[PDB]
Amino acid sequence: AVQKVVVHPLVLLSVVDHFNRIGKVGNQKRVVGVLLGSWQKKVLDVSNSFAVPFDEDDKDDSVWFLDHDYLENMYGMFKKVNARERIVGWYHTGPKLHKNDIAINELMKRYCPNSVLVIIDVKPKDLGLPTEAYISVEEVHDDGTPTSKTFEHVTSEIGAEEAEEVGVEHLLRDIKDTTVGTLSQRITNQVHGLKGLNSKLLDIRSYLEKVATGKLPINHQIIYQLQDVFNLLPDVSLQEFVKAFYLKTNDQMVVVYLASLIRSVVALHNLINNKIANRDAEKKEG
Amino acid sequence: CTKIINADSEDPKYIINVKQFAKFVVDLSDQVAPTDIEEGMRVGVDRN
Amino acid sequence: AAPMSLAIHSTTGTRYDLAVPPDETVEGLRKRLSQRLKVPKERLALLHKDTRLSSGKLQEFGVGDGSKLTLVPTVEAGLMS
Amino acid sequence: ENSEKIKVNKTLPYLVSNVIELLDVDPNDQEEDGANIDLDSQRKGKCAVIKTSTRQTYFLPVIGLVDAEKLKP
Amino acid sequence: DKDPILRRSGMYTVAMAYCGSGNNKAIRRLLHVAVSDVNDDVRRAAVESLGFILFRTPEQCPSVVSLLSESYNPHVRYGAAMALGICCAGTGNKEAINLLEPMTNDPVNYVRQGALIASALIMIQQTEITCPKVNQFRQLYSKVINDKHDDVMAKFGAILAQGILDAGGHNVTISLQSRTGHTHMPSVVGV
Amino acid sequence: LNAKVRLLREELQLLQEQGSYVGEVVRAMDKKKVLVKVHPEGKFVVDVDKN
Amino acid sequence: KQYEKSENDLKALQSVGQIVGEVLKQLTEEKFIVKATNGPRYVVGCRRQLDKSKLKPGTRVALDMTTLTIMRYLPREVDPLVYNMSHEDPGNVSYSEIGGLSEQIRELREVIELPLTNPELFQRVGIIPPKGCLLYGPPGTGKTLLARAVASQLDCNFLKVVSSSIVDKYIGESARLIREMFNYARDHQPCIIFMDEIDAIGGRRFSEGTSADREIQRTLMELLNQMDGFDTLHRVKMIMATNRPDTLDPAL
Amino acid sequence: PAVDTAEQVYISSLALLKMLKHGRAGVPMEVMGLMLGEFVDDYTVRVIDVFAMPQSGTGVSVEAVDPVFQAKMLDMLKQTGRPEMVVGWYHSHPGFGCWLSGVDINTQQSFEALSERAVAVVVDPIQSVKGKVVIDAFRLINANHEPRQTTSNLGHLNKPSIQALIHGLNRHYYSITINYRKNELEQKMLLNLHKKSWMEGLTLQDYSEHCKHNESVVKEMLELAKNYNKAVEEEDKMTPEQLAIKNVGKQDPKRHLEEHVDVLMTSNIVQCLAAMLDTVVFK
Amino acid sequence: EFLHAQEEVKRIQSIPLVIGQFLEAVDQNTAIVGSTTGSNYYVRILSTIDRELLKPNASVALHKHSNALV
Amino acid sequence: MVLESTMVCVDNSEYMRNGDFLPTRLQAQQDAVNIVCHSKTRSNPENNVGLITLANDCEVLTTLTPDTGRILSKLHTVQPKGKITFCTGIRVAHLALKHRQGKNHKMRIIAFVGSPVEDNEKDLVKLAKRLKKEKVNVDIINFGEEEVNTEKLTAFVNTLNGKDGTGSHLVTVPPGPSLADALISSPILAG
Ligand SMILES: Nc1ncnc2c1ncn2[C@@H]1O[C@H](COP(=O)(O)OP(=O)(O)O)[C@@H](O)[C@H]1O
Repeated sequence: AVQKVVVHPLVLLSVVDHFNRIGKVGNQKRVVGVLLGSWQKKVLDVSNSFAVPFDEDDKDDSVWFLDHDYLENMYGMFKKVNARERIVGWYHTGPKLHKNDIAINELMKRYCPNSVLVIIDVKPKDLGLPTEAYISVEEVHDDGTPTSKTFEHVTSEIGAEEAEEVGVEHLLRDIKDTTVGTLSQRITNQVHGLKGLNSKLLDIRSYLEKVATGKLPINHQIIYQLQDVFNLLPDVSLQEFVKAFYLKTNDQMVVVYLASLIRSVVALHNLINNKIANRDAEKKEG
Repeated sequence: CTKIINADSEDPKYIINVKQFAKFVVDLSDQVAPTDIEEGMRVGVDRN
Repeated sequence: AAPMSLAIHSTTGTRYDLAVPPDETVEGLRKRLSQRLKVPKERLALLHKDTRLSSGKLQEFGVGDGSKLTLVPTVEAGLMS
Repeated sequence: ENSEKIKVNKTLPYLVSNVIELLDVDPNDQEEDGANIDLDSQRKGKCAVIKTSTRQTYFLPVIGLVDAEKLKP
Repeated sequence: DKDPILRRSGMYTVAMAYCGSGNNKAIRRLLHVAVSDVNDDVRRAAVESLGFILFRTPEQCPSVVSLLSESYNPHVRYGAAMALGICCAGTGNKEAINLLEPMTNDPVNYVRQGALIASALIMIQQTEITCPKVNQFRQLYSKVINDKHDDVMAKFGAILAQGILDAGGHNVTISLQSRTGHTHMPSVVGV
Repeated sequence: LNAKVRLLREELQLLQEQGSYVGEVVRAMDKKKVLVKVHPEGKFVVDVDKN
Repeated sequence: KQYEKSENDLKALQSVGQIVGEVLKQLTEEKFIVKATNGPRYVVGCRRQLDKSKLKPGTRVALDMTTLTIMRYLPREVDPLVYNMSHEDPGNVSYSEIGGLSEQIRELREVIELPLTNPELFQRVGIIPPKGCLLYGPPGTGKTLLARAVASQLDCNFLKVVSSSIVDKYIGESARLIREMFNYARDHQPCIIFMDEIDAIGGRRFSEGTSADREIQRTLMELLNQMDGFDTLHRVKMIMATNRPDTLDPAL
Repeated sequence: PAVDTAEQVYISSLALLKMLKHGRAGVPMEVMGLMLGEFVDDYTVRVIDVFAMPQSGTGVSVEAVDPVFQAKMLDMLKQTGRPEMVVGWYHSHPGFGCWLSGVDINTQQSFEALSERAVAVVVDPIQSVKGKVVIDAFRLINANHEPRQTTSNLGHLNKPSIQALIHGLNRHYYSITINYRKNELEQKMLLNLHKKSWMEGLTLQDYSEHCKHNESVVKEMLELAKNYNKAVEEEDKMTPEQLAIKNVGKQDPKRHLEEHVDVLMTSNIVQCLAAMLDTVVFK
Repeated sequence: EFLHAQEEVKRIQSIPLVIGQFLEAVDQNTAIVGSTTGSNYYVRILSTIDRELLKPNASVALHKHSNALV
Repeated sequence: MVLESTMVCVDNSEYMRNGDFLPTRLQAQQDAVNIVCHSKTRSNPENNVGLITLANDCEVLTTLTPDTGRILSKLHTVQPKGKITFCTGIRVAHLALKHRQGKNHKMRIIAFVGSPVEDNEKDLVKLAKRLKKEKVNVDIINFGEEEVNTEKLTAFVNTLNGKDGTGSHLVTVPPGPSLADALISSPILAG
């Protein structure tokens, strides 16, 4: 179990550079490499990466090559440069999960049993994080019977040391709007969150359409999950809930009202001071 | 002004104690001959 | 004479190809490369099969005609020394 | 040439000092390559701390041109 | 676009499309880019374009570049100088020169250079009677060029300005628009 | 606001100029010089600017 | 070997010293306030691979000279004076050579030696062992001889000083010597301090006197408060020696 | 035979982050490394990627320890699609600004002899702050006149610093403009770093913590208003100069009231809007 | 841009600084600050510093050359 | 001398359990590929050789490398199991040699097949035409002798070097017990 995985901006930018270099080389649609890092008691720390030659057969998802010898050599050289970093997992730039993923992970699982897979999309058509992390686990079914290995999603985020923060903030002079005040807490959310929720619901709806129209089979764990989802949705017509909501909105209003009174008094004071200063300047001038 | 404290080896090498500045191990410029300098006599040295 | 025609690749890409006598010593190659490049011979360091050519004759190291030699200069930074 | 460089680096003016203590220090833990210093780590012998005549104490990671055990506080 | 140079091409396109029409919307766009962009060359190209739009009403260019000359960004200052230069070409306005005077001693050098060239463009051919400040500016050119404590870019600007002030003998002016009023396309292209 | 930003943007060079000592004047004297104790150092006979 | 020494010297020539100073506080994760020994206080950084848990407010640290980057921690300083106080050589007198003292040597060992091996007895009876004992008697009787025997035979460390060699001209330096000596003892437990001729600085504190008298009395107040002050002394023992016990401060 | 003044060295985003991180790692030391790239035209010298190097030295000098690493790493990187070869070297001056010293000049001179248009890049990690990064690219002036020719103002826009001049700028070496040009995908990910998940946008706060925070700030505003009263009564019985010192070491009620009012009002507005937006969205 | 400049001047606050005391403020933007070396000075006060924290005889960090109160 | 990057295709199927060809045919193949790798190393110093065992599906046991000690060390611990998959084996071997460390090397393959193949012949010729279009040189050894002939196998080797390609071989070995190394003389010693 991993409670959290933190990637570093350098890793993201390095993967983007890798994809650019291969695509410039062309005739590819995905890239694969490694991820270096350490552990902090279940709070992973990915900090660096390098490439690993790889190729695949698009038509059939059972042919692939991954020069593990390159991986061992590069691990030697990197470990020579920085000892504190040891292999942590592997990454690839395909949009969404592929079928080979379990095969590669079982290959990778030799270098680090607790290997986490981090997908880094390089063309985000969405409003959300650029990475997804996945950990391979055995899944036992109540009816699905055979025990395979499926990826379980684990929380991921982006983190940076002071040097990386300085560099990124320097490069981010292409657009910048801080307005930490209400503008940010209303653009970074509300709108953003509603857009993301809508996109997720639309994906669920597309799958439901596909199942209903016969294009797919039925999965029972999904149906149970969706039933639980629909059972969670709260009801907003209970007198108790309305009462509570109004009570809290009222408290919030009294506080904002006090704030506005304060602000009005201060602005009036500023006007008075400016008027007095103007009058004094005129009298002295006259 | 510096106060010589010791004259070690036959080779000129002089430990002087500049008052309230520092304590060094310096040599003789060409003007003074080795016989002129003894232990314990105030001597003048340059600033470089 | 039977000059040994080698290759001298630089880490920068340029190629200072040159041919030397069979009995040349790594010191001699370093010295000729220094004359060509106008840099001190100490700053240079030749490479072969990921194995520096510390000193001595070229042959017993195995360096032969049509060989690959990487020329790698030193890198130094500091206020002094 | 070694002796010539040595002699030129021994310009006569010295700033006399008294040895304050002759520490024995060893490396703490491994030091990452790319960034490693021979003073903080990578030193096994003894080390000296000296008080120059200018009321300034200094730590000499490499003792210098004299054997350490000869020196005493 | 994301490439800065293509954005600069865009400002130049706005400049050449609305040449002399005073289209308020083109002005809105250029000013918004001047105050809002992140690259500096695009800012300078934007302030400069304003000159091409508003040259039929030279009374209006100072009104919209006076505040922009006194700007923290040096490239915006140079843009305001050259915009005044193109907009008030061959007119010798007192206001344009009033703005161009204080900033001919701007700490940044290329600002001084643009200021000198803009003055030479504005006050072409004028005599002592027509503008009281012509002699001051000739003396300023001479002092700047002879001096040695001053930057090289400033010297370049002063030399070109001396060339401009008395061009083609002393019997040629710069008129973006023909005497009838048509836009003189070679003049726009040249400037 | 423009003035404030300009001042902040220059303030990096203004803050790299040296400082000035604080001395206690002992007695004005002579043409225009003064005798100033510069704690902790000794006294001086310094010049006085025009202003 | 000549060339090895030559190359060792040439490599050694290119290396610089680190200013030694004391860390006074850790502001942020990479900010330390360091008081260089000369006195100027700096705010300085810290090398990335260094156990920042060992830089408490008081650790001695070696600062690089250009950037003043903290670079190494060191154990507390041991002044050369204390190095000499701690490396004397009482010949090899054994308890045999001391003649005619049997009761006295028993008492001395009871005070200083027994609590250093057999504390369980003192825990069973329920008492804290005594700290220090004065040896007073007519000249030539055996005081210093006993102290030398105790130093050589016993196994704990020793510190030997003459109270007439603590005193120093600059104001507030003798007291600092005493304080730093007792700190050293507090470090290398167990240890025995043998103040010889404590009458050189242990003298009744007069109401009326002169400047030097007052300075020595300040030294004596420091000693008194080091013996039994705010900080319990624990496991360092003391012995004095005087031919004039009468001329001693009652508080001592 | 020009080296125009419009020549620039194009540093990618990845190269910059690598340099900066490596430099901050060895804060007291002059850590150094190599940089790979291409020579496109007489006006562009593009630096694509960098790689740290095995090294050892003291705070006063640093030097390489193995070239095997250099050749081997070039071969490995070339295997997976980055054939570019070296264009110069970089190192870090931690707090000394950006300039070249004698030893620096010697190594750079060897590199330049190897390839004519080689560059030296110097970073100053500790001097770099969140926004701006202290950095510059150099090259060596020979003993010959003017080192370079001019056909634009692109050279003269930087006003070289006093320290760099003191240490040899424009006398033994000359600077080159640095460009941080970026492609589309780099731009798209650099904007995507600071973006939180979508759920965080629609999460309320523990309402009890909300109320505690509100009551705490209002209980502070009480005393701030009292001090505001006690302070407005002055400003008439206070000399026009004396006021400029009235606020040094003494709280000022007005500014603190402004700050607290902004905080309270933003926080409460955001919480209210989230509560209403949720109240509608989920059934 | 003002927030940006504020975050850019903060390079003057580089790590190797010199401690000192703030003795008295003489007008704004200047103050007599007593260095730990033992010599008083007449220096410039950085714009960003919150003046509420410049209490008399309050510990402060100065630039190594300019001695400006940072 | 011709820089040529091969990739051996030792097999370890359950049909190696048999001793028809010296003990434990796997042993015969082991000795054969060992001598072959030594031969390649003596062919050209820059030449490399690889091992892609044809197990159930595949596992590249050692990517291209001029040094052979790793090849032979990985060659043991190859206790056979399962059945072979020829198509997947060739496809993986091709993908692997596309990525030569030195792109000047000429791609090639050498195969040690001693099992029955279960795959329609048409797809075999399809993989053959693809390999040909990609300029690949196989050298099939019909070891093991399940068919000791065309096991749907001749067409592949004719197509790959079709039109007198003289680049692909089919050196069939009979079941007579005698280490193939003595048998194979052309594909190994001199094509
Ligand atoms: N009991 C004793 N046994 C042997 N020698 C003694 C004895 N008492 C004194 N001495 C002699 O006196 C000297 C020691 O002087 P000591 O008694 O230790 O100091 P103090 O001068 O304070 O009496 C030695 O030379 C020693 O031979």
